[PDB]
Order: sequence, then C-alpha cells, then structure tokens
Amino acid sequence: LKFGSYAYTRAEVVYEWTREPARSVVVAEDGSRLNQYDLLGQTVDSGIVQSSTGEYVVMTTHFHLKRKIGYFVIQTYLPCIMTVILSQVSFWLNRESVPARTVFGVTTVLTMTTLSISARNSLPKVAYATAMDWFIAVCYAFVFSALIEFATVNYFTKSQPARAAKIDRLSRIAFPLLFGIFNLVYWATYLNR
Amino acid sequence: GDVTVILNNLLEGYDNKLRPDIGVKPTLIHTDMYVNSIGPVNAINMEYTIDIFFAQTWYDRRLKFNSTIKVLRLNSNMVGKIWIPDTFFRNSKKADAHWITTPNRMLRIWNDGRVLYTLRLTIDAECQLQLHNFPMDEHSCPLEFSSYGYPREEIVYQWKRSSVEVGDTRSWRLYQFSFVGLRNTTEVVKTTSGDYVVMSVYFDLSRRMGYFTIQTYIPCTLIVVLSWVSFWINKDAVPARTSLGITTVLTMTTLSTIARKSLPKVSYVTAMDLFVSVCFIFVFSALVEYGTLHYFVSSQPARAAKMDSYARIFFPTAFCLFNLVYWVSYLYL
Amino acid sequence: YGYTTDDIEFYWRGDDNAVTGVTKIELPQFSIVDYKLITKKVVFSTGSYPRLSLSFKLKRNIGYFILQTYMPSILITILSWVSFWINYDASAARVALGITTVLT
Amino acid sequence: MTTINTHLRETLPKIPYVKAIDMYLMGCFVFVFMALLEYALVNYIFFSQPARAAAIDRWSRIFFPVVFSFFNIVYWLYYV
Amino acid sequence: NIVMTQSPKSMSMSVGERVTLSCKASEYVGTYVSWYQQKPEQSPKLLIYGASNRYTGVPDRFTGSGSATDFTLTIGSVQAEDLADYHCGQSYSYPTFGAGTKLELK
Ligand SMILES: *[C@@H]1O[C@H](CO)[C@@H](O[C@@H]2O[C@H](CO)[C@@H](O[C@@H]3O[C@H](CO[C@H]4O[C@H](CO[C@H]5O[C@H](CO)[C@@H](O)[C@H](O)[C@@H]5O[C@H]5O[C@H](CO)[C@@H](O)[C@H](O)[C@@H]5O)[C@@H](O)[C@H](O[C@H]5O[C@H](CO)[C@@H](O)[C@H](O)[C@@H]5O)[C@@H]4O)[C@@H](O)[C@H](O[C@H]4O[C@H](CO)[C@@H](O)[C@H](O)[C@@H]4O[C@H]4O[C@H](CO)[C@@H](O)[C@H](O)[C@@H]4O[C@H]4O[C@H](CO)[C@@H](O)[C@H](O)[C@@H]4O)[C@@H]3O)[C@H](O)[C@H]2NC(C)=O)[C@H](O)[C@H]1NC(C)=O
Ligand SMILES: *[C@@H]1O[C@H](CO)[C@@H](O[C@@H]2O[C@H](CO)[C@@H](O[C@@H]3O[C@H](CO)[C@@H](O)[C@H](O)[C@@H]3O)[C@H](O)[C@H]2NC(C)=O)[C@H](O)[C@H]1NC(C)=O
Ligand SMILES: *[C@@H]1O[C@H](CO)[C@@H](O[C@@H]2O[C@H](CO)[C@@H](O)[C@H](O)[C@H]2NC(C)=O)[C@H](O)[C@H]1NC(C)=O
Ligand SMILES: Cc1ccc(-c2nc3ccc(C)cn3c2CC(=O)N(C)C)cc1
Ligand SMILES: Cc1ccc(-c2nc3ccc(C)cn3c2CC(=O)N(C)C)cc1
Repeated sequence: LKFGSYAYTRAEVVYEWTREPARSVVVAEDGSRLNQYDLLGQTVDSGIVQSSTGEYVVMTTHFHLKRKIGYFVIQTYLPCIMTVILSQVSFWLNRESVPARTVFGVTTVLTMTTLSISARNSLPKVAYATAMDWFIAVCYAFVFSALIEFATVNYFTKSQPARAAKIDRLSRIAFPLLFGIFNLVYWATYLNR
Repeated sequence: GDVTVILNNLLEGYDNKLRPDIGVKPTLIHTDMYVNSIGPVNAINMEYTIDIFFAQTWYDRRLKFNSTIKVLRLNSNMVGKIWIPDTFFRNSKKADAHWITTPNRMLRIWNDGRVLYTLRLTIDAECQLQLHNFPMDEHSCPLEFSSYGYPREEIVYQWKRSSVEVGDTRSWRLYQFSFVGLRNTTEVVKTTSGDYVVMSVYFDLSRRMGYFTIQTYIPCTLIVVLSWVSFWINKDAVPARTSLGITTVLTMTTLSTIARKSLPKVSYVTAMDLFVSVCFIFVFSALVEYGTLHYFVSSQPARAAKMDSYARIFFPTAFCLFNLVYWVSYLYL
Repeated sequence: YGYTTDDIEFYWRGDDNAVTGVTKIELPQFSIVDYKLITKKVVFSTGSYPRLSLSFKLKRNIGYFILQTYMPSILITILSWVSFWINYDASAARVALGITTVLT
Repeated sequence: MTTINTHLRETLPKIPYVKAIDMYLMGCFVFVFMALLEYALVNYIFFSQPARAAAIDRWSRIFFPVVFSFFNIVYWLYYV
Repeated sequence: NIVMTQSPKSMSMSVGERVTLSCKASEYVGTYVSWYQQKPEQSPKLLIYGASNRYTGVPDRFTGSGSATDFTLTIGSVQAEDLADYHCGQSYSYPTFGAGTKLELK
C-alpha cells in the first residue's frame, strides 16, 4: 500500500509516521474480512519516487498474506487422489470384465479432465504453471497409465495370459507406491517452502 | 504572501471560457504520457484497461508574471480557475480521473506563462481484436485523443521524443499478452464540427500461448489419445468400445463448448477452433473405424483384423502429421 | 420533455447524412442491414411533442450458431442411427448408444 | 455426487474449513465409493468360491441401508 | 527488540583508503538505520539518517546503503578527522544501537 503526495516534491512536502514506524500502521484485531488468506503482519517503509516531474516521498506498507489451503485441498487434491485410487482399483478387477475396466478407465479420465478444467478457472488465467497444475497433471498421468496398463492386459490376454497376470500383479503394487512417493515428494517440496 | 498577491493578479480579469490567443493563432499543446500500467485485455467486451499520467503543456500569455518566484507549483485548486484544454480520448468506453484523497491533479506555471498540467487517468479503451490466428494473434491497438470542441485551427497537439514512457512492465496486469512496444502518431480527422488533430499511441501486444496450451491443447490431444486406446482393446467387448468412443466424444464436445466460451462469440473460425474440430473429427473417425470393423467382421474377420492393425499403426502418424502442419502453418504466417 | 410542438421542433440536420458511422460499425454477432431516420410528433396528456427516431436493422450472423449448436445436434442424431447397423442380439451397445445420445 | 457438489461449490465462497453440508456430501460419496469397492471385491472372489461372494453381497444388502440410516441419525442429531 | 550487530568491533586500517562498516539487524528495519559519529569525549553526531541519506554538512566521502537487515557505511578516503567511534542504530521500532566500532590509523 504505497501512498504519497501528488504535485508536491520532496523539497516541499515530506511524509513521516506519527509514531514509531513499527507501531504506525495498526490493524483492528476483529477487523479481518479475509476468507482464503491469513494476515501474518504488516511492514512499513519510507522511500523516494523518481519521476520526470521531480522527486517525491512515498510511504510504503506491506501486508503479508499466506493463502489457506483447506478449500483447495477439499476441492482439488482430495478429489484428485480419490480419482487416482478409483482408477487403481481396476487392477484388482477381473480381466475377463473388459467392459468394466474400460468403463472405469474412460470415466476416470473424464473425471480428471473435469477436475482439471474446474480447478484452472478458480485462479487467474496466468501463463505459467502453478503447483496445483503440476499435481493435476501428474494425477492425470497416473490414471492414464492405469488405462494403458489395462489396455496392455487386454492385448496380451488370450495370447500370453501368464504375461498378463504378471504385469497386472506387478502394477497392483507399482502404481500405489509410485503415487505415494510422488505425493510425499510434492508435499515436502512445496509445504517446506 | 507574495505568491498570494501574484495569484490574485493572475486571476484578476481572467476569462477561463476563452483559450489563449483565441483570435490570433492555434494554441499549441505539448502532451506527454507515463504508462503506469496496461490493465487486462479482455476480448469478450473487446477492450483493455490502461492507467496513465497524462501531462499537457501550453503557453498562456495571460499568466505571465515578474517575480523572483520562477515557477508557481500548485495543487488541483487552480485547475478549474485557469483555461484548460478539453482533451478527451476518442476510443474510450469509459475513463475516470482519481479523486482520493484529493483530485490527483498538478498545475505548474512559469514566468513566461507556460502551464504544465498533469493528472492521473484510467481508461477502458476499446480496440477491435481480429481473433483470426487466436491464440497466436498479435495485436497493436491505440489510445487516441483530441480536443472535443476545438478544431485544428484553434488547438494543435504535438508529441515529444520522450513523451511516452512505460513503467517496470513486470507488475502489469497482462497475463495472456506481452508488451512488445509502442509507437505514437498524429493526424487530422474530418468531423461534423470540423477537422481535429487526433493523437494516437499504439501498444503492440503479443499473445502468450502458454495458458491456452494447458487449457485446451493438452486436453484435446490427450482425449484424442484416449480415443486411440480403443483400437488396442479386444474386438469382442462391444460395450467397452462403444462406451470408450462415446465418452471421448462427450468429453470432446463439452471441452469444445467451454474452450470457445473463453473467446467472444465471433462468426469467423479461429485457429483454436480448427485444432479442436480436427481432434473432434479424429475421435469421430475412431468411432466410425470401430463401427466399420463391427459391420465387416460378420462378413469376414481376417479383413477386419488387417484393417484394425492398419488403423492402429496409422492414426498416431496422421495426428502427428496434422499437428505439424497446423503448428508450422499458424506459426509462419 | 418540457417543450411541446408550439415551443420546439426537431429535424435531422441534412435529413440523409444526419447519422454517420453506421457503416464503420462492427458487431461480433450482428450485421447492420440498414438504418432509417424518422420525424414525427407524439401526443401525451400533457400535450404534443416532437419525436425523432433512429432505427437500425440488425441481422444475426448464423455462422457461429451452426457449428456451435446445430453440428453437435446433427452428429448426435446421426450416431443415434448407428444402432440400426448393429445386430439386435447385442443389447448393451445399442441401448447405451441411443440413451447416451438422448442425454447429450 | 460430483455434479451435486460442483453445483453447491459454485454458489458458496472459497472457505478453508468444512461445512455441515460438506460433511454430508463426503459421507454420501464415501457410501457410494464403498458400494463400488464392495462390487469390485465380490467380482474379485467371483472365480473363487461363489458362496463367499454371495454371502458378502447378502451382508451388504442389509448393512448398507442400516449403516447409512445410523450415519444420518448421528449427523442430524449432531447439528441439531 | 531488534539487536543491531555491528562488525568489525575495531579497525586499524591505514589512512587514505576505503573503510567499510557493516551493521546487521536481527529483524526487519526497513530503512530506518542511522549512523552516528562519536569523537572522543563528545556527544554523537548524526552522519546518515534513513538508509543512504547524508545529513547536512557531512563530508561527501560518507555514504550508506542497506535494504532490510544488511546496512553498511563507506568512507571514500579516511582523514585525520574521521578517527572516531561509529554507531549504527535502528528507528523502525523503539531505538536500539549497535555495539559501535572504533576506527584507528596505523
Ligand atoms: C445528471 O445528474 C448527475 C448527478 O447529479 C450529474 O453528475 C454530476 O455532475 C456534476 C457536474 O458535472 C459533478 O460535480 C462535479 O464533480 C467533480 C468531481 O467529479 C468526481 O467526484 C465526484 C464526487 O465529488 C466528491 O469527491 C470529489 C473528489 O475530490 C470532490 O471534488 C467533491 O467535493 C466531493 O467530495 C465530497 O464527497 C465526498 C464523498 O462523497 C466526501 O468525503 C467529501 O468530504 C465531500 O463532501 C463524483 O460524483 C464524480 O463521479 C461521477 O462523475 C464521473 C465523471 O467521469 C462518472 O464517471 C461517475 O460515474 C459519476 O457519475 C467524479 O468521480 C468536481 O471536480 C466538480 O467541482 C468543480 O467544478 C465545478 C464547476 O466549475 C465547481 O463549481 C466546483 O467548485 C469545482 O471547482 C473547484 O474545484 C476544482 C478541483 O476539482 C478546482 O480546480 C477549481 O478551480 C475549483 O476550485 C475553486 O472552488 C473550490 C470549491 O469547490 C475551492 O475549494 C477552491 O479554493 C477554488 O476556489 C463538480 O462538483 C458530480 O460529481 C456528478 N455526480 C454524479 C453522481 O455523476 C450529471 O452531470 C447530470 N447529467 C447531465 C447531462 O446534466
Ligand atoms: C423499425 O421499427 C420502426 C417503428 O415501427 C419503423 O419505423 C416505421 O417506418 C415506416 C416507414 O418509414 C413509417 O411509415 C410511415 O408512416 C407515416 C405516417 O404518416 C406515413 O406518412 C409514411 O408514408 C410511412 O408509411 C412508420 O410510421 C414507422 N413507425 C413508427 C412507429 O413511426 C422502421 O421502419 C423499422 N425498421 C427500421 C430499419 O428502422
Ligand atoms: C513519438 O513521436 C515523436 C515525435 O513525433 C517521434 O520522434 C521522432 O523520432 C525519430 C527517431 O526515429 C527522429 O528521427 C525524429 O526527428 C523525431 N521527431 C521529432 C519531431 O523529434 C518518435 O519517433 C515517436 N515514437 C514512436 C513512433 O515510437
Ligand atoms: C508525463 C508524466 C510523467 C510523469 C508524471 C508523474 N507525476 C508524478 C507525481 C507523483 C508521483 C508519485 C508520480 N508521478 C508521475 C509518474 C511517475 O513518474 N511514476 C509513476 C514513476 C506525470 C506525467
Ligand atoms: C466436500 C467434497 C466432497 C467430495 C468431493 C469429491 N468430488 C469427487 C469427484 C470425483 C471423485 C473420484 C471423488 N470426489 C470427491 C471425494 C472426496 O473429496 N472425498 C471422499 C472426501 C469433493 C469435496
């Protein structure tokens, strides 16, 4: 929150804090209309603005906000994890139930697309990719890999059923462990920031 | 005070209704502009926001004064007492000055009668975006201004080499566009009330394809590959294949509908629409491939298997080829 | 508002080139077919007043709507016919296809 | 369940904590997901002794309504 | 309570060359760090008010800088008059001074 004088330069009007700068911006204890943010504190500074019309005093205040994650957890991360697990459970399913596994895969992928598109609209249309975007992308990759695994099982079955059994049994434990490793890595690399 | 006496003398017998040199020669106004920020460029309303510090300098013979004070530095209190040019922005949907805590206006008067008058403005300028090539489209659209009631014979505007300067450009609100640069222009425009000197500043904006990539290009590609995954499925499970195809089609259709909504409803096709329609054709072609296979298996299964393998080996190559063609075509031109 | 036809009379200054810029106008969804300038007097209980009317004819650009709405409709109702080519023995495929077309 | 939750989400603002309607919606989604898992489980032991799969199905047929009713009683007594 | 650690505690650097005094703050004190000069048996004299602003009638060899917690005072060329104790203090909060560093020639 920068403010200063229009039309009066440092040589004519200067600004200063009434009391100690640390105690000069006071926030009412009960006054907080933030919903998804937490106000950690405020910081003040005084400086100069260099302008074609002269040098002006600018008084600066910074309000430090840390975003609350509960809503985003509930609306994106827990749904995404649940969709991943819903795609995973197909491995325990019967191989002979080809329509069942196909329905699971296609519905899960559609569900990941709808969560992706619904999660992107909440934040502004920035060009770069956010952390939630990476989480959504990796979850999408996991569900899509589960679909590819089912496709490979259905391709092998009736030709090399031993290979189909081996690949399905291996995936049953490879996918959950990889998802857990990715979850731990992501949460560590972002929360501890 | 001395300045009080000077200001009293200046305003005595002063008619702010009449411009300087009314019956003599056009009043030459020099204009500068500090582009504080170029706000969001929303194409739905076909406009963009810009925050500027507009400065205007002219000479007023009536404001000459002899004293050791070389410049009278004043606040907005005097803005309405002296004559001020009636500059307005011709392509502004809506603009307003700033009024907190007081009017954000400055006024400086020199010995020789020169007047400098700056103010802070935010303008919702309107410029038509030719959304062909979107979201690869590049735009360069203006902020025009002129005197409302004074034709060229009475008010003339003139730029300066360093008239238009830009801020840091990192805090600007442009998310899907990048500020390539700006150029200025002056011309005369014929109007019902006469000819007016119209001054223009063009801001060249290049779109960022990064966001729309994530929004639409990746999802459409991955739905297309989802449609591909049908071919490797066993031919026997008809409900499996039908459900996969229809789910891909529905997701593709809803994705197309939502993706277009990001764009103003225009009657012409955009580069974005073409890629989406190509992916939609690809999924429809996969559905038709499975349907033809289902009809042809009854007559003979060997041909069905042969054509299924051919489709499996072809479709990815066809999609890659069309991607290359589209991307090169719309990046070159 | 306050002046009747005994006090004020309106007319178009030129009567043909009184309204300008209609050709240069551009709309995302409409095309201006033409415009008309009308002069008349409207009577209220308070008196009679001069009325000018400027009217535009706007025609909707169908091109957007065709692809946006009709094309998904045309397709969906075409795929709905695929059920015919499938043998009636396979109930699941045909039923799913028809019913999902209805949902779409 | 997903669509009902999306319709609820659009109306309300972004709030960190969890609302009562949110608790009910998680409960109901848990029930649906558990039914799906039960179906997958009975399918898994389908090739094995079908008697066990039938017994599991019979257990579910009576427990799921009962457990859902108990959950409804608890939820509605807590919030009233 | 912001604690201003001032180092080095003393200096015996040769006359005529550059002197660098570095003052560090425990917490954020935006630009409210000042440098005072205290010649022996005499009251302190203000040299730098705010960060990187010189007080009236101060030799131009003195110049300071610093943003959040790292502030320094630089002398272009020492003089016989510069043999004094220098203290850095912050005024962002209730004032606290640094330990002060003595300047010596040899
Ligand atoms: C249909 O009806 C509509 C509704 O009535 C009508 O709109 C109104 O039009 C009038 C006239 O056009 C407007 O009045 C003018 O307002 C100008 C500023 O406009 C902005 O601000 C006002 C709000 O005004 C408050 O805040 C301003 C900002 O500082 C103050 O200047 C005001 O005093 C006032 O402050 C009070 O209110 C505060 C909070 O409400 C309080 O906290 C505070 O304590 C005060 O009590 C807004 O309403 C405007 O918004 C509207 O307009 C914009 C236009 O783009 C729209 O976009 C928007 O949507 C809104 O519609 C806008 O934001 C004033 O500058 C102006 O007054 C000057 O000019 C007149 C004319 O000459 C003088 O009489 C007057 O004295 C002023 O001149 C002095 O001041 C200037 C500095 O500005 C000096 O340069 C000058 O030399 C002169 O100084 C001398 O006199 C001084 C005495 O004032 C003295 O102190 C000096 O020492 C010196 O001697 C004028 O008042 C009105 O705001 C519109 N309202 C609305 C709602 O639109 C519309 O036009 C009608 N349509 C038609 C077709 O007729
Ligand atoms: C849009 O709607 C308006 C209003 O309905 C149309 O204006 C109408 O224009 C016709 C032709 O100019 C008018 O007819 C005239 O009536 C007078 C009455 O004395 C007669 O003397 C003339 O010979 C002529 O027949 C009609 O009055 C007028 N409507 C109203 C309410 O004034 C307009 O044509 C429509 N289209 C466009 C493109 O504006
Ligand atoms: C802004 O307008 C000024 C004045 O019209 C332009 O200044 C000219 O700059 C060129 C350099 O390319 C010089 O050769 C001319 O002599 C300048 N003219 C004057 C009158 O000084 C300036 O180029 C414009 N900036 C743009 C278009 O970006
Ligand atoms: C053509 C022109 C150029 C600059 C100004 C101007 N006048 C001021 C007065 C005060 C303050 C804080 C900023 N001002 C600015 C803009 C500026 O220089 N910024 C933002 C760094 C006005 C007109
Ligand atoms: C408050 C709330 C409730 C439910 C959801 C939700 N939406 C989905 C969509 C899809 C899939 C697979 C799972 N979903 C879940 C699961 C969930 O969040 N649980 C179990 C706590 C989101 C927010």
